[PDB]
Amino acid sequence: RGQFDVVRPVVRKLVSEMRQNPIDVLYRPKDGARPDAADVLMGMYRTD
Amino acid sequence: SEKDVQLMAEVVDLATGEKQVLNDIRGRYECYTDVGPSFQSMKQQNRA
Repeated sequence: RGQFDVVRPVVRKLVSEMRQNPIDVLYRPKDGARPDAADVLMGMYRTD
Repeated sequence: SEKDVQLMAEVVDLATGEKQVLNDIRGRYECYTDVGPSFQSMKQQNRA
């Protein structure tokens, strides 16, 4: 039973792009509110 | 109805509350409606 599989090197490539670009929490502050609580919420996030 | 610093109550943020709340202008319009760059805070809008 043969194989060629153009399927997997494309899936492997598409995954590896998002591996090198991970997305975590940032907590930008709301409308009319300047940064204050932004470091408080990220303070507990970055420790654990 | 001005912009100048307060001299009666808090007029920095104030709106019609009357003697009983939940009343507002019958003609609800204030702006030309336009869309373009979308933001989810005033702060994010200031950066761009």
